[PDB]
Amino acid sequence: KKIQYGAVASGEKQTKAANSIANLALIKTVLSRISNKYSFATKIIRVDGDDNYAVLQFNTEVTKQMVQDVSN
Amino acid sequence: QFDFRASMHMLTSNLTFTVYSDLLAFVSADTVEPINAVAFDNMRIMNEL
Repeated sequence: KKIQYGAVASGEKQTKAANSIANLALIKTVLSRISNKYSFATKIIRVDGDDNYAVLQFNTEVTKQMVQDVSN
Repeated sequence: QFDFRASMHMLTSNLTFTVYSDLLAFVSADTVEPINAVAFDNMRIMNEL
């Protein structure tokens, strides 16, 4: 079989850092959409291959409903 | 001896209030950018470089 796969995976000198870049751009782009409904200051972002995490701080104390709505 | 009328009273109260225990949860609070943070003397702190 031969399937069209014009995308990214491992097995290359470039894949790792470039995927990190793309995830960084992705999360920076997504995280400027939560801003339509919340006020926060992006304190830190980290991206490493098969995972990524971003921390963010609020004007007040956290509740369950903000977590739920942010998740949705 | 139980006198029904003389034993009767009228009790007063407030109508339909709501008691809020915590008091600062309604406050949302924020800090100026800590690089440009200033003290009592109107002179910046963390300025020497």
